[PDB]
Amino acid sequence: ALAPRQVLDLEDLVFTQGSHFMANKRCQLPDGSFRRQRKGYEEVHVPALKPKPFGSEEQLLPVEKLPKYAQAGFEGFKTLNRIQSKLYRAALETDENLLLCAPTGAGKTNVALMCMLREIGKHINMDGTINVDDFKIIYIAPMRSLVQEMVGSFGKRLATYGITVAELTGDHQLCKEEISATQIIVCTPEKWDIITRKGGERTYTQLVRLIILDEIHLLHDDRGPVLEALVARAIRNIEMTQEDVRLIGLSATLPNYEDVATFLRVDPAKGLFYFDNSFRPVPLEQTYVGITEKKAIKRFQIMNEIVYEKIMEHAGKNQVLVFVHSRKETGKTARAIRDMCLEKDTLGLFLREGSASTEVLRTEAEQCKNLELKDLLPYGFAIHHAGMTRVDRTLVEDLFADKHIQVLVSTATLAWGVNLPAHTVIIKGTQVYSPEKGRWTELGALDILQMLGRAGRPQYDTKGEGILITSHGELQYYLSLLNQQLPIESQMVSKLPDMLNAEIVLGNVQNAKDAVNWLGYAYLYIRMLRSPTLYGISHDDLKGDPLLDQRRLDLVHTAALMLDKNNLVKYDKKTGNFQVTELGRIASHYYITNDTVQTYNQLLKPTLSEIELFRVFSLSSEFKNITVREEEKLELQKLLERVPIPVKESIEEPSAKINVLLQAFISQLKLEGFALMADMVYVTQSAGRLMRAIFEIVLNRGWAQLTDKTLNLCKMIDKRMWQSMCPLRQFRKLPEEVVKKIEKKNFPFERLYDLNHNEIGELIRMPKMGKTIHKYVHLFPKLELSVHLQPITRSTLKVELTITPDFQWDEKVHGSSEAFWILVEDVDSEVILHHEYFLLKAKYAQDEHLITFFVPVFEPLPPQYFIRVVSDRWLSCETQLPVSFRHLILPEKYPPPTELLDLQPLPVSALRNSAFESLYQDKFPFFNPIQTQVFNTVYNSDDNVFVGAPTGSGKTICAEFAILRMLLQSSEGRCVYITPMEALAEQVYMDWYEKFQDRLNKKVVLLTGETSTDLKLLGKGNIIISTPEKWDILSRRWKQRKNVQNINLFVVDEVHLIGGENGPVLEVICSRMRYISSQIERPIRIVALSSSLSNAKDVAHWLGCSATSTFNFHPNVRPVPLELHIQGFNISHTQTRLLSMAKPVYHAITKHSPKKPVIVFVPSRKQTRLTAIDILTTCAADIQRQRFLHCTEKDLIPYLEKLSDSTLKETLLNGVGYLHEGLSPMERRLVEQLFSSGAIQVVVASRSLCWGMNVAAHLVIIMDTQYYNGKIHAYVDYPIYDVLQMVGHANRPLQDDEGRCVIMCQGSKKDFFKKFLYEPLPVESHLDHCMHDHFNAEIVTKTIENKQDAVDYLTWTFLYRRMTQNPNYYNLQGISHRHLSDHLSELVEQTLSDLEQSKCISIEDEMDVAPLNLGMIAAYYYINYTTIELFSMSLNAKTKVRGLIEIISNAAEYENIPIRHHEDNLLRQLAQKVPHKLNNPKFNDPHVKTNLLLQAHLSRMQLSAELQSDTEEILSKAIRLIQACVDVLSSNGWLSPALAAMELAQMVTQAMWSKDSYLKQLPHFTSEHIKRCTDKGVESVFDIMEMEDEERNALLQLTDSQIADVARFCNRYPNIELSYEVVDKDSIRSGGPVVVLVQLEREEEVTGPVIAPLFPQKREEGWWVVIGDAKSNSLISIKRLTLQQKAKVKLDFVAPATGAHNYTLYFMSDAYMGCDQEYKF
Amino acid sequence: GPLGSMTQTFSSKTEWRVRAISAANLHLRTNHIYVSSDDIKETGYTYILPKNVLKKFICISDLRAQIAGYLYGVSPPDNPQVKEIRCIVMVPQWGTHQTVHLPGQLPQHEYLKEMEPLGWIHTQPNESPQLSPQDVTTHAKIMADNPSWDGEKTIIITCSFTPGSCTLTAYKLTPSGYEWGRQNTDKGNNPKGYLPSHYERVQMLLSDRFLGFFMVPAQSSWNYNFMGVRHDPNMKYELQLANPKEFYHEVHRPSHFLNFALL
Ligand SMILES: Nc1ccc(S(N)(=O)=O)cc1
Ligand SMILES: Nc1ccc(S(N)(=O)=O)cc1
Repeated sequence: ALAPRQVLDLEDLVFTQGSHFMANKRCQLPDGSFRRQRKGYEEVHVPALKPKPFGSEEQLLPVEKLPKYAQAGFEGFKTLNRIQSKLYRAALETDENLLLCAPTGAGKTNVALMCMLREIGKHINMDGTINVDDFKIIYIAPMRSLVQEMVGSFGKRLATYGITVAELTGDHQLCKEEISATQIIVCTPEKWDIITRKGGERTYTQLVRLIILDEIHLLHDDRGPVLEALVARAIRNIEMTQEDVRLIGLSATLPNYEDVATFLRVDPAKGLFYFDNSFRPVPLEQTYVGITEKKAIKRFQIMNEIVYEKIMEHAGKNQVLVFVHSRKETGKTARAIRDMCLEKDTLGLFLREGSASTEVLRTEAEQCKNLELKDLLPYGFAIHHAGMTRVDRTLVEDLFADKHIQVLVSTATLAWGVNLPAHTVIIKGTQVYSPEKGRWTELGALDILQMLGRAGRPQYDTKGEGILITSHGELQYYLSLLNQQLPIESQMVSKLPDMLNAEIVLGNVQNAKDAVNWLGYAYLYIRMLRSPTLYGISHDDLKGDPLLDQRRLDLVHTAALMLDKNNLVKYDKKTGNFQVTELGRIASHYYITNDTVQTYNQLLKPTLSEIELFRVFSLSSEFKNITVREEEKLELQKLLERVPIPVKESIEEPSAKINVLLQAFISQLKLEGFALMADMVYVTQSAGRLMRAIFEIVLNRGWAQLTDKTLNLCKMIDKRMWQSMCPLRQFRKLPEEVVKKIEKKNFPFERLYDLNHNEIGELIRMPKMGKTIHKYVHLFPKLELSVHLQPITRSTLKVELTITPDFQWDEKVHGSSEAFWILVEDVDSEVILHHEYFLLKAKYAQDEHLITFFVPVFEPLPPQYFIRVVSDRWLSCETQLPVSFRHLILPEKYPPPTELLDLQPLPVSALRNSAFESLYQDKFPFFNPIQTQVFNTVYNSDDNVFVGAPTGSGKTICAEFAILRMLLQSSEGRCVYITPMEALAEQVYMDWYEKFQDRLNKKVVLLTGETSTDLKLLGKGNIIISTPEKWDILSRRWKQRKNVQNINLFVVDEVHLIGGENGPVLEVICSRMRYISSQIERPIRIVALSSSLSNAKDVAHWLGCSATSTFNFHPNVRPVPLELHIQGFNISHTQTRLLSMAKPVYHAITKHSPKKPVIVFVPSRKQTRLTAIDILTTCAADIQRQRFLHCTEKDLIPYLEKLSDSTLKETLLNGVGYLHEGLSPMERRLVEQLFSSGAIQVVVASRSLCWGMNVAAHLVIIMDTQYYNGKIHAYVDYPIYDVLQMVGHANRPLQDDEGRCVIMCQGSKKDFFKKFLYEPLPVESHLDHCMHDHFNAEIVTKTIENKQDAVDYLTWTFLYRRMTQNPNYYNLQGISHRHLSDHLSELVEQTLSDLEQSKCISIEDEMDVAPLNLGMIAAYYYINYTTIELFSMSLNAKTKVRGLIEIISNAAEYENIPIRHHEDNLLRQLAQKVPHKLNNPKFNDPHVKTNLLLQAHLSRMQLSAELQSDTEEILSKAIRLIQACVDVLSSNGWLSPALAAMELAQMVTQAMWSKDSYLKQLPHFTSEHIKRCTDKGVESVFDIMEMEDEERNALLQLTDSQIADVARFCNRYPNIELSYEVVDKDSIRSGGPVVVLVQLEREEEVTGPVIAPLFPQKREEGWWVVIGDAKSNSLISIKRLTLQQKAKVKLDFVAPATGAHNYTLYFMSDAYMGCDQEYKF
Repeated sequence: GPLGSMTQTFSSKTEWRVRAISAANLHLRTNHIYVSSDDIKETGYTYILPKNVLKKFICISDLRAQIAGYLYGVSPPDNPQVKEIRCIVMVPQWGTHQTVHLPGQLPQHEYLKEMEPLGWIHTQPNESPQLSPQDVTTHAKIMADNPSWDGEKTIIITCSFTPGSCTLTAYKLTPSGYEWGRQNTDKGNNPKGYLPSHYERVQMLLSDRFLGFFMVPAQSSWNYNFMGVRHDPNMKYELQLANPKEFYHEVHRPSHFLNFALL
């Protein structure tokens, strides 16, 4: 931002000639060159050079002296060539960026091979295998045909390594699948540019470690600025990542290579190699013919004459390869030459008489179907161009390599894509028609180099002969290019606006200073410094501006003002800032020039017909040089008055010709003008992505008609047909004659669906085509649709769309996915109320798919909406479902809130109790207005209470009032407090411990999830804090647990969460507490706390609160007033929308909370750091800097050095913290405490911590409202409950007069938030989707004994009340008592049916139900019945520990395990030697993540903080899954797997594999100590106890504290003597009772819970006594027990005979290894 | 006299393309819709036309060839003298500048059974003081064939293209006009027996208060003006709940696409 700038004229700086610009003024030819003269043309001959004799005496390096990993890439070679030998050390033994300049064909791509081999070597295990998923290599090649040849040869040289090499293709979604399996991507510059422009989520660009840039002299072409963009973006991104990327450039030998090397960051001393043109494999004797005739007729005569004479000097002696520059010209000149040979009786020199080649030619000509090839092949002449068959071209190539064709005329394609050298090459004219330039122009330098490179066959000739024929006034140019003297310049200025916009859209450039920095990496910059005169800079200008700071600022300023004039960028001229826009993003991502999107933005309207659509397209700036030539005007006219879309403009306008050319391309018309055909190819090559940009523009604006016409036109462009044609044409395998027979039959396509093969063949009048057409008809994509309409309010409607595929899949036709758009359109089909992408995967082609979305609705209701599902690629492939509202039942309008009454603020003295008042009187003097209004009811009555009010209303004090009241009534009274989140429960536990244990000396406990721990906790404590599931496991057994009945008070917090993802367990336990209260004739008081609810009255009725005790406050009554602002951002690409939020975040801080604390919620871990850094960046370039730090820099240095994240130290220094799941809890505490104290003013938090954050703020900003789910690979909306929790953080009652929140959201969400944050919230039950495990538990406990009981059960729920109030939501159609009865009956029926099929229950007389074994196991261990079913279906009488790990890791309890991190692939590759292995691997599946983290646990492998918390959650359920397996095995009598699962319980407890040292349990033992103890032979924990104390001290080699930890474990280790007696042993009697009484005695009484540090939960010792027999593997009896000092236990069995049997007895731990006992009897 | 010195060659200049460019711009007229209000008495019914289906009807029309929709609706809950138009049904049709050509079969669908037929609406190239004798004959013959068309309840709405806009006037038949239109076979401009007392204006208002909807044919589209052969006064057709494509949409003129492709 240096103000005295100036606006440049980019067009006047441009090198107009492109690759034809000649910067050098003088031209010097090799010694021995000479000119000859002839009439109207001069000749220059340049002799072949001699090879430079070896000066460095460097012998060729034998493949054997390479590093051995690299030798397989050189299989079948003896030694590298001279170039590769001089390059070997740099390529293979360093990572140094390189630039190799050598004449085309000297070995450069074998040098690139060596570089790729170095990269491959970096990833070679000890197994010899390669970590093929650990990296990517990009090979950038200028021409597509070259790309394909490189894919073939690189894949073939690297096959022996297991490396995939592949071409990057056009499809955007399904191809990235393969791109994940490709280690080497070969693509053009423009494709890598488009790929790294989109950026985004799930990018493999992070893996790229090596980029090869082949033919880097393209820098000089008009395409060159792509390479500049790529390299600048790559080097800046290396800096933004600190992850290196090797750059290799391969160049011809041309001047300025020292500057190219500067631009690649090549050290000249180490990475620059220049081989002059004497290193050409075959020496080149060059001939340049420059024609002076300016008359076109005479000039082309002269050209054919020079060609003929030159050919005659090689006829019979050498093959001649003539490059011409159109497709028709190959045949035209082959025929010219052949005719002049026959007119001069010379055709006999090419083929000798009687040659076998003459006959091979006659034969292949007669077999060939190319008429030109037929006419020419007998004479030894051939043609070769892209318009020929692959078999025809392969014929020509093989017959030319075979020395049969003696004259081959060809296009550039053959020179780039095929390998075929000829002794003689003739370039016939250097003129080419460029549609982009709209005119004739000189050939590109790359094309010339390549073509002349094809002269001289490498091992068959001793010299090539290149003959270039051109205009006389071009001789110097071509003489420079082929003799090392045409300097490489930068063409960047011509592309500066577009290129710059890409860096703005990517976030890499946010202002003009960034842009100046970015331009500092351009090759343009290096040339401007080295040669200012060429680039419009005077030498005085440079000496005054030595770094070209001002010049770059002026260029960036010019480009920015252009982009700003075209509405792609918002450019603040004062600050220099750049604001991205949606049009800018679409321009970058569809590779469209910035003028074109300005035109689109200016002309597109919702009312556009096809007519204006085609015109708008025809006006694109890609086509600005197209002209209507006089000689086209007749053919154009013939088409203009026949095209099916009318054209308003005269054919004198370029726009009318472009329009007609599109319409003819779609109708597949063959044109006649050559100008017309080449223009049509150019115009349609880009129509698809331009039209796909229109599509995205008009779809995201909601324009329904134009979205239809535009997607349609994309598909007609891609399929080359109109809508009006038989969609059967889209199966290429279907013969066209048949489809045209049918199109003539004219009947509607759809009726073919209702006929079988026979009636098909009848209607067609072709009978065999009957069955073939039937098959294709049912391969055509087709979806069936249905809706469940679910009213949310009277103006918001949830829709569940069910998509049922109705076609046969066939990977030949459909691939592996098929894509669709779901469009929800209003009454008039004018507005897209909602849209989304939908991908049908081959995996799921037969499954129904469910889509849910919200649409607005109004009163009077509109008649209908429409749901369209239309194929993204198939024409005529669509289904529309009318959604009528004639029977929509809306919920009643919601009531007025409870009046907030203006009471005098309630003093703490109201509690009339000094001990009670000591809780609050330090904090504040008065309760707030909500606490003050509900106090009398909470404190002075026992009425059930509902309090609804925003988060931050102080509702937890309202719960405290009821607890205090209870404490006065019952000195040992019990209150259970349920909150739905564990982090909430832990905060409440600390605060209520302090208030009620430390102060009031009651007992406060937090339930843990361990049932016996929790039963003792529930017994002794007066305040029991729990999450729902922990209370569910407990209170299911209420009939037998007096402490669950003798509950005085039941408080449930955040009860609005019944309507959210985990709401059913919360609804069930609340319904249960109501039902127990009605049973026990001594009611349990209930207090429900909620956010503001529109249907609060329904919750209160369900929980039995009267109207006078239902406080229904709405958001306007928050005691700290809330100012909420909702900013919509109209950007549909997530990464770009977050970028556009970046400065608004900073601006919101300075507007709404410039001095007071700020919390910024962001959607992911990565974004926290990025946004902290960006807030600091914006602060620095602002006038207020470091304004967020309030502690002095030196006060928090002790704080800082305690953290490991160094970026967190840096940003904390400048006043900005951040929080995410990946920080160690101490780091979180450090940051949270620096925030609470005021040291730092801003904290950037991850969304996923919004429930366990222990700090508050003046201002909360929510930066976007979506997050990426890696399991379903898509963005998910924040649950509204999370948003209300976030907004609730902007609330500080003791410090602020107000709270402020800004929600930044995608624009299509603004209305929804305004509806559901300003008004109270409607909540529904989703219990009808989660009934099975609760029904199962109730059948276990006999609360449900029949189906009638199951209906009566449902009447206690919130589900049942909401079915009356909102029937359409629960798929009811009326609220009558019999409707409700029928619906409940069917729900019950479906659920008991599922239970009974799963063998969890029984159904006798289709009426009575009863628990089965499996159902009791599911209920006891609180395990999903589907998990237990799967356990029964997977476990066998022979299953092992690997089987057990597989089985339990596939349980339903692990499907919701968090997914993202990709080191899972790394642990999976370490699973080559992970102890237990099974079969296939997936990387996305949560079950595989749990299996991996389990094997990581038994092998003590340290993981990410994130993966660590994941392992902890897995271990939170593993023990009960293992016990369920144990019960499943013992019920099936299988002994071996049961004991293996008891061992697996031991293993997961102590983190230990099957056979390790038991000494691995002892604290502070490493591998060496186990070796030492085994060496002395102790091997046992009891042996460590037996050692003499000093002897073991001398053995351990251990600290004193460490020896004491060993001792604490050895004292708590189980030391149990058992004694068993068989009662009545004397009388063995078959079939009768065998009572075995076993006693257990503990040498030293238990001194606490289990010692198992590596296990998260605190356990208690558990034992099983087994009596199974080993020979038969029959598990006979078993009894589970907890053991204190001493205990007795009974085992029941029924004898098999009076045969004096033999049994083994097992005493098995669930927690320790080594202490298991075996006896016999 | 130049047979040989001056030679020129005819180049096609087809008319449907000029009419297609013209019909692309019909949407401009929907922001300038006017209703005649010369009828004064309110003794007849009041007909309320929702603007949404009016505007769509205008947008799908042609400037020369007439199009027609069937009107269905009901009286508001407490006001039997008001007829709300709730649905416009588009049936396979073709037309000229003076008339429309419909099938003999009236709309038949489950969704219409709770509504009553209110007559029809049609576009017209020019505003006229009187109801056409083609229109009187069309309405009268429909009534003679379909007794559900009460002559005192069914109307003809005419939608005339006035410069920059659209004028709507509503009529009904009188008994005399019914009995004349029934027997009328000369459908020139002035047939024998035609009279101004054969029709009368009925009051008609445009509303934004509720929305109408469309029904269209289930298998074909409605426009047969490029296929007039395949249209037969006895053609039978079903209906679906969906919005009609516009006059020159590709599905109405598939031959223009296939025949250009053949060239
Ligand atoms: N964002 C980004 C990622 C990777 C690359 S790459 N393939 O050039 O190193 C460039 C930009
Ligand atoms: N023009 C526009 C583009 C995108 C969006 S949004 N809110 O879907 O991303 C809104 C308007």
